[PDB]
Amino acid sequence: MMPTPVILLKEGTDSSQGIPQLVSNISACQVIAEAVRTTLGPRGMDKLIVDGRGKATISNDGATILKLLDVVHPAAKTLVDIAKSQDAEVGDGTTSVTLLAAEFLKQVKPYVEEGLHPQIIIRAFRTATQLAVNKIKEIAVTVKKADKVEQRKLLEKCAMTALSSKLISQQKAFFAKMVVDAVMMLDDLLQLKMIGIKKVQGGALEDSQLVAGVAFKKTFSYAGFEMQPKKYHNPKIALLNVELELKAEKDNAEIRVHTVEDYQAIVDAEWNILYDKLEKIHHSGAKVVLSKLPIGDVATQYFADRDMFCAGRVPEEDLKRTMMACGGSIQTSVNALSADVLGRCQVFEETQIGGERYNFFTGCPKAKTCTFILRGGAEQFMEETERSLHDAIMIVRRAIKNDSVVAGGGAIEMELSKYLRDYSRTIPGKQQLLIGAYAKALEIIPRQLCDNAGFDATNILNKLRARHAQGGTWYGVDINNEDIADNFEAFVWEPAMVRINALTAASEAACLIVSVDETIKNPRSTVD
Amino acid sequence: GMNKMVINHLEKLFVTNDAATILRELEVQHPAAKMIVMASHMQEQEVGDGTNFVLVFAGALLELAEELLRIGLSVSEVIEGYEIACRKAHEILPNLVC
Amino acid sequence: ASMGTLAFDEYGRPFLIIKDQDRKSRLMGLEALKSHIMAAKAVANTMRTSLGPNGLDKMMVDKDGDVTVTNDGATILSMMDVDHQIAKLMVELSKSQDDEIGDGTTGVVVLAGALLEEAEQLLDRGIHPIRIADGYEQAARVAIEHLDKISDSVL
Amino acid sequence: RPVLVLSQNTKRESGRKVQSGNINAAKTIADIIRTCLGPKSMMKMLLDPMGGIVMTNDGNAILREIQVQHPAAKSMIEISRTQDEEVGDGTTSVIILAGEMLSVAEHFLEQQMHPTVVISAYRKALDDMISTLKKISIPVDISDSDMMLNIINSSITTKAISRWSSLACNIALDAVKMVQFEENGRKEIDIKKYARVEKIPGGIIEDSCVLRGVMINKDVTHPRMRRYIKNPRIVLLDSSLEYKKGESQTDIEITREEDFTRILQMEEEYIQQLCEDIIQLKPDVVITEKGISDLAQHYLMRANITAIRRVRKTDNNRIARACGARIVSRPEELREDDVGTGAGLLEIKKIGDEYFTFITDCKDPKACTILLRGASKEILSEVERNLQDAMQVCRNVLLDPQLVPGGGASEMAVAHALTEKSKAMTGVEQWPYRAVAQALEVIPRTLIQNCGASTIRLLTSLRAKHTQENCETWGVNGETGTLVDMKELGIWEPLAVKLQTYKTAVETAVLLLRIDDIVSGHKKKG
Amino acid sequence: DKEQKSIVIMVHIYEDGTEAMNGCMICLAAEYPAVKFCKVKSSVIGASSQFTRNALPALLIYKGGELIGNFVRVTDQLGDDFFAVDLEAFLQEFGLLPEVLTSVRNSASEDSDLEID
Amino acid sequence: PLSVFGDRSTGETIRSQNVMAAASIANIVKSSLGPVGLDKMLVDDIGDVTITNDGATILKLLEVEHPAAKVLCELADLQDKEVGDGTTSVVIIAAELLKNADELVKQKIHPTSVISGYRLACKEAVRYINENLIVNTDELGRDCLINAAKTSMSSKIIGINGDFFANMVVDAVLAIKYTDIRGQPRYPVNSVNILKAHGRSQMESMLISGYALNCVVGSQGMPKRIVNAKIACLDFSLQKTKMKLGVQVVITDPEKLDQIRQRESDITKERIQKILATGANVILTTGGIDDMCLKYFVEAGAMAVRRVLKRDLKRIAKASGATILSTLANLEGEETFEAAMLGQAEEVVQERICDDELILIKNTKARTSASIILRGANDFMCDEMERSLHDALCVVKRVLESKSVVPGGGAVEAALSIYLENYATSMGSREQLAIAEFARSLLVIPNTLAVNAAQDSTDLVAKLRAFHNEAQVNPERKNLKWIGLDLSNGKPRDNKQAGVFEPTIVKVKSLKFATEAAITILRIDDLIKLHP
Ligand SMILES: Nc1ncnc2c1ncn2[C@@H]1O[C@H](COP(=O)(O)OP(=O)(O)O)[C@@H](O)[C@H]1O
Ligand SMILES: Nc1ncnc2c1ncn2[C@@H]1O[C@H](COP(=O)(O)OP(=O)(O)O)[C@@H](O)[C@H]1O
Ligand SMILES: Nc1ncnc2c1ncn2[C@@H]1O[C@H](COP(=O)(O)OP(=O)(O)O)[C@@H](O)[C@H]1O
Ligand SMILES: [Mg+2]
Ligand SMILES: [Mg+2]
Ligand SMILES: [Mg+2]
Ligand SMILES: [Mg+2]
Ligand SMILES: [Mg+2]
Repeated sequence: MMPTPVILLKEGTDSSQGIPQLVSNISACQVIAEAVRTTLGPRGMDKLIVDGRGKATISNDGATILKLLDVVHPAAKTLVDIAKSQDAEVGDGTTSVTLLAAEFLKQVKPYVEEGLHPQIIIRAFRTATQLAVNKIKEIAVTVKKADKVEQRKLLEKCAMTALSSKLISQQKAFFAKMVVDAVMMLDDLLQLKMIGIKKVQGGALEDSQLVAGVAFKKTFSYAGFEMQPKKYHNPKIALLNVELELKAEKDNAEIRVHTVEDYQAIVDAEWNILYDKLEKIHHSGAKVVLSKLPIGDVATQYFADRDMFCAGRVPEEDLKRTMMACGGSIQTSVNALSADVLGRCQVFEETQIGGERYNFFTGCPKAKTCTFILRGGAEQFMEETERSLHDAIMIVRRAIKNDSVVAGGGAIEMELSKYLRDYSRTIPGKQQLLIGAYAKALEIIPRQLCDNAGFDATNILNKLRARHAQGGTWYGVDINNEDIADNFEAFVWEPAMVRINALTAASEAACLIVSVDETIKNPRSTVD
Repeated sequence: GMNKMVINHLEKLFVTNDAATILRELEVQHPAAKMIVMASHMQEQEVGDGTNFVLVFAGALLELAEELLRIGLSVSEVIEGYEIACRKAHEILPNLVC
Repeated sequence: ASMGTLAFDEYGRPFLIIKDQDRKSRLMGLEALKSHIMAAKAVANTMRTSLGPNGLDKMMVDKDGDVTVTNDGATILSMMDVDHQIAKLMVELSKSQDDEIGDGTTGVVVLAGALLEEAEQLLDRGIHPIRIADGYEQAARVAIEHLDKISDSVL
Repeated sequence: RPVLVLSQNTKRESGRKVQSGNINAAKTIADIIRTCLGPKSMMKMLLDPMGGIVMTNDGNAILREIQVQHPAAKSMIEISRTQDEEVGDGTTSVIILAGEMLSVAEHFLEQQMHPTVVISAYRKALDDMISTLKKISIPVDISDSDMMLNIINSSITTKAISRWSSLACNIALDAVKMVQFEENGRKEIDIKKYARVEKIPGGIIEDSCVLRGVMINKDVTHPRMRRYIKNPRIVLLDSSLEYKKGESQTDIEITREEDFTRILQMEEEYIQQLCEDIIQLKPDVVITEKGISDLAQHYLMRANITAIRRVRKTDNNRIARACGARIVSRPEELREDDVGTGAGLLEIKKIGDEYFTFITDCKDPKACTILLRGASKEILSEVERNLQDAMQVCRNVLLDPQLVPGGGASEMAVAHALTEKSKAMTGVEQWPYRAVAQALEVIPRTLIQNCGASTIRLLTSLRAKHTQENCETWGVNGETGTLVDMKELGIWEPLAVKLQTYKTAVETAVLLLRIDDIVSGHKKKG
Repeated sequence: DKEQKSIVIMVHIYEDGTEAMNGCMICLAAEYPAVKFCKVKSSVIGASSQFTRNALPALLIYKGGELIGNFVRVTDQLGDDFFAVDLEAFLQEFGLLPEVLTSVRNSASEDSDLEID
Repeated sequence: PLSVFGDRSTGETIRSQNVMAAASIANIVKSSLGPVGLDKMLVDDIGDVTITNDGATILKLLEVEHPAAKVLCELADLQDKEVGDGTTSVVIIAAELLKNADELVKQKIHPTSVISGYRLACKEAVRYINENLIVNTDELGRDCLINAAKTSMSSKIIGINGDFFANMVVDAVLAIKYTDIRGQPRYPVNSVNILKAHGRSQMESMLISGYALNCVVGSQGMPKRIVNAKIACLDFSLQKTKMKLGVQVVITDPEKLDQIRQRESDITKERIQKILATGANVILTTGGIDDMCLKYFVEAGAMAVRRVLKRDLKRIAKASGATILSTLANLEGEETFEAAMLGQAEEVVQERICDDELILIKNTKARTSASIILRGANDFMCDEMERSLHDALCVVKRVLESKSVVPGGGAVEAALSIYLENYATSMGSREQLAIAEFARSLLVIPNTLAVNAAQDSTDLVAKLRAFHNEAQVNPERKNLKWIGLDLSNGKPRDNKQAGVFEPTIVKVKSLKFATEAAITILRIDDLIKLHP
């Protein structure tokens, strides 16, 4: 290569082409997969990441760990992207997708090094993934009875399986029942914003509770608030979006008077406007008043005089949850405060929870929202508990959409690997090697489970392969018993769509990585 | 054709085998290559496909013109021959419609 | 045991994966467990001298020179200027005990330090830390039930 | 604290880029001296790093002064040096041929052909090239002086010395013939050692001549020495004529009064005895490579003997060859055979502001001095280079009397023969074979380009002409740009020069094709 | 630090008549292959500003790790355009510099040759 | 806690770094394997250029920092020293073995089991090679040597000219042949003086039926051609005599200084007279000769060469029958030189080779000697020809010493892989994986050859493995053991019939050395790097 006084690209452009860059891309993918490798399974371990500001994030979630990793490698970013995709569409399996993709790339690396054309590998991956998805859909177990008790049990088992890998796995039955109960009360859309999650420092995990209603923190009470009663036995709730305090009528309003009588009339008119709003609220029959906009001290004292509870500056989502639980309507004008626009709950009370004051709306019979109040010894403890409960909630929602379950613990992947190997034994032979490599790479998850648990991976792998070969579909890794067992009878259940999405995303990532032959990096502009 | 990993000055990922996108996301400094790139972009604007054809044909034409100049032909003769051959190809093309 | 992993490829080409990977550090597995247990042990041993009627005070000086003499474990750990993450976790544990109860903010730190110190010698013998945590949870449940059993009521 | 396998300053590149870079380096090196070929070539000025100026059009002289960083260019420079050392001509031709073959090889490597196939095709092509060159050669009669002069003229017609063709041709032919030697059944020429070229700036180049003897820039030791001797008997020496310390430590101890004077007198007597031993042979001139004491000069003048001191060893060997003498280190062992008789005149004369010693009438001398007189030092350097080329060509013709048509006629003939041969290959390597065969047309092409005529029409006409039966001697007239039968233009080249050029170009192409990886930056690790 | 103490090694400090002295040094290197002439910029060494401004021509000679010659600012006592032979004579007057041609190369178990039965 | 002033790596990290370093060293030279391989250019920091295909030279010239890479480089150097061929295959095999063993270790297989499996696989591979894949060279004749030389010179700058270079190599090796005690024909390579000189083409390289010296006559007065040469080899300088350190000259009578000074040179004069009086014509000495002694040789019409290399002088003395004399001292305290210490040659000439001269001692008697003059386009080409020629000479020596050869082109590797993958099922439970990985690693050679040839490596190696499996299973298909790779056409081919051989010692030593290097690297699981 010559200096060539006039150059084609910008000076400093870096270009990598050929087999070596593909091998380097595969190695980078393996490096990324290693960073979340040990977080998989009930024996998985958490990872702690410190940012530049010094904040520490402790998480067992693969997607969160990958997000906190500041990857810059163009090929490595695909694994993070597919982890984000799996989190978005499913919510669980973010650790499995990266491992599967990296194992695919590792298995096909020797064939790449020996000059195999990438298109053949891509076609083999597409065929194998299609066959595996069809097999998963075919052998997935579903019950067409719509029995409430067994469907509830299926939801609870799926929640426990999705939860039995986190720091709350000791109380996995308790939190699983809480999560299933919370999800069942969502109405039709299962919107995540309808499940409030409040984290309160202090207290054990068993002290965490689910509220059949809405609960939120106290919001900067004004003077005279402590004179209000803090418990009602059948209150009517006025959900408002109104600023109840003395203020200018309008920002651009101007008052022009030339008589002291008019001055007194103006001040009395302002006071009368405020008192008329408060009087309308009072004769609306409501005992609890909530508002997005601030509620002034004058209004607070007025409500205290009438023995009512008031709370201004309530967050928008909390008022939405209160409206959907008590069954009222958020009002921007108080002129027509009819009976139907007033919320209603059986019991309202303010109670102290770990050094904080919380307002409780319990006893709602037709509530369509929830409120998780999580307790723990550190803010990261509550954060990880919230992440785990989010995973469980997503799993339960997906199970509600379609109750198609497959046994976990790597049993499904053993069945898929056996089926794929059997299929590959009946083709010419160029695709046979690649499909066999795909089937072998499908064994990564149970092997990783055994490695994390401290087992001997080879013996468990051999036993699982022998068990699946001669008959047996749901035989996977049993962590506690140091051996293998029928995971379906052990209630290690997984929605089939989770593994379907995992396989699809891993295959797409592997094909995209393999299809790239050259990498070009333009010099950075405005480095600052 | 294989996809290409392209990183622009803003560190934005690009995987594509589309010639026009690759050319757009390359900091091309040689002005003759700039003319080739803008001809490709004009082809993309007018039709929407065939940009890689434009680059390949232009490159082949330029290398063969360099060979012709080396063997002794003048630039004017090469240009005239290319124009005549392009006219002949345009005349021929309707007869090749299947 | 530090600076992540440095390969620079087997073909001599640059191998950059994580931004500023040369300026970052990483600890894996048992070494990280030992470091965390040591940090928690140091914090607990610092706190344990201020336990009981004969416990002595700690004289805390902030960044502005204001000095505070106190015996409250939560107050001591809150004003302590730590940088180890496990020390911050211990401080947050003491603050949580203060928020929920208001008393015993020093007992929690000492108990956690002792638990991790024993877990260190359990780990040295080849026991998975998850097994240690499960055993600790079972023993904690047993101890809580015993506390409920031997509890006494007052007017 | 980075961990590395190789050094942090070791850079590696491989693949198509390495081959393209090497071939482009060879092409650029060829382009450097592309216009310096043919009778109508132009001069080039080279600024030496030591402040000197080299003004020439020789390919090797131009390439030798160029400092390059790309190792392929270094390989090309070494190729030019090898061609210059082996035969003394064809440096520009071999460089251009190597560049053209490597361009063709790059064309073939752009496709999916492995370099080994191209190398095998190139080697088969080279074998056929050698066969055709040997086939189209013609013999040369050694005793025909006119034919030798014509050959030397065709060799030097492309240089700046072409303005004086007869003079340079006669000088080169006479020097080569008289330096030719035969002893013990072994024939040698030895242009490198004998036939020295001495250049004295000033005068006119028409006064330049080759002496029947030797000439050195030396003066008589004493003014009383004879500066003009008719028939001298030169005696050559290798040792000093002065008292010198012995090898062993030889401290003396003087206790008597007269021992000091006795020691000095014995030094005097030792010098006298050495001079008497020299004189006993009755010579006229004494030449030695080392110093001569003043007492030795006095004793030699007493016998009317001219003495010159401090001559170079090469000059003394040249004098020994010229005057038929033998260099003797110990004067006490001088023999009549060692005395050099055969020099017909010795004369010391003044040229400019210096004294020069002439021994210029030797009968049957085996060494000569070429006295170059010109405008300046650079002009004389160029004339010396041209004379070196002429003498090398004369030696090549004398060793091998085969002769080959020039002006691109041989190139086109070999190309046509190889193209006809390739019609029966019916393989995958026929394409590189035919292409490297046609690559020989660059020499007529660059001849036409330098002449300024129409390249395409002339090459097409020449190719059509070479397709006939008896047309192997049809080249291009480099000064008129017309097709002319070369057996009447008289431009012919020795077969050895063409063979060396072809072989060197083909092997340069092969060597640069054998390469696909480059590593650099590591210490030499002595 | 490296190389044998029995070989005289000199270094030159320069900034971008430096060219003439560099040419003379190249000529001496061609004339003295046993020596390892080399040069290095002052800015690389980061010497003092006075050396950079008034001591541009530096003739530093090392022999076994010690300075047997520290010729600095040789403009006055040597000149500006003197040739390589002048520098050689000047350096050899102080007894510092050291006092056939093959085809190309000859160099290539310890069993040299044995015809013993 | 450790408080060790240095960096520490433990577990998977250090193993991965070692494997990456070994793989990088392998990938450095993987492109110069087999006839379709291509050479590399090495450029120093001072501009020196080296072009070579030999793996050992490439690894020696490179700067290597990682200790495992150093291990591989020294492995290549040892393979070159002990065999002379296969310096690239050994490195590639060792790196592949290390990679597969590391993969097994990552599969939680203990490294001791992998090491035991590798040892068993190496032993069984050596046994199978020695029992099935060897070909006896007694019934093949000179064609076996020619084919071995041609195979060794493939992938080299002298590949296509093999038809001539193999003849040259075989002739030289057979010329330097000698027999020793207990009747073992020994071939002392490195006795063939390889002389380089650029100029005319490779086909003009000359094999000298004698010896060649890279030196000329001391004086221009001596004759440059002697027909009946009586070579006198000396190991002492011929110059003015000088007394030793313990002897000093002190003069008290001034009349004796002239006699002292005369005797000083007359001693050397009389030594030269004694040497010449026996009829010597060519005089070679390791020391120097001054002017007067050169004149003494000139007057007698005899050659005199100074500064002769000691090894060259020893070879000349052995070939011509002369004996080297470090001094002219007999067993009765006198100075003498008998005619018995004179070697003889058919002709001694100073030939001119490309504007330079060298001395050719032609057709020495009482012993046959050989030398090679290599002609190339430039210096780098000549150096590469010399390296390839040395490799070919070593291969021919190995073939002549041990009369067993094996088919080339990856046939041995494929047969070994099939046999080992079949044999691994017989012994052990965890070692079987190690033996299977050894068999898989042995397949890196044909894969690399196919990749270099830009052929379909997968299909070609699959066909080779199928052929060898059929050979091993069917007992009437033993003829398929020789099925190698035809790189020119990219098809399987009977390499034994095609004439592609190589010494069995090459494969055996490569396997043993690669296995030992992989075992050595595999034991490492912790690194401490103290700061300097
Ligand atoms: N009780 C169990 N026994 C064995 N394996 C389990 C059990 N519970 C979960 N798993 C396995 O753990 C894996 C999920 O691990 P986890 O890190 O929680 O989520 P992800 O799917 O994102 O890795 C599943 O593939 C499942 O097979
Ligand atoms: N009068 C002439 N007419 C045409 N061609 C000529 C004439 N004289 C010489 N040539 C050609 O020019 C070439 C000499 O070019 P020259 O400058 O000597 O190159 P180089 O220095 O490499 O030998 C020869 O090959 C010869 O055939
Ligand atoms: N003509 C040929 N056909 C097929 N294979 C060959 C041929 N010549 C050599 N080989 C194979 O190529 C391999 C590489 O040899 P090479 O790398 O040149 O030797 P080294 O390892 O000493 O450098 C050898 O193992 C040999 O079996
Ligand atoms: Mg999960
Ligand atoms: Mg298109
Ligand atoms: Mg207390
Ligand atoms: Mg010429
Ligand atoms: Mg070899």
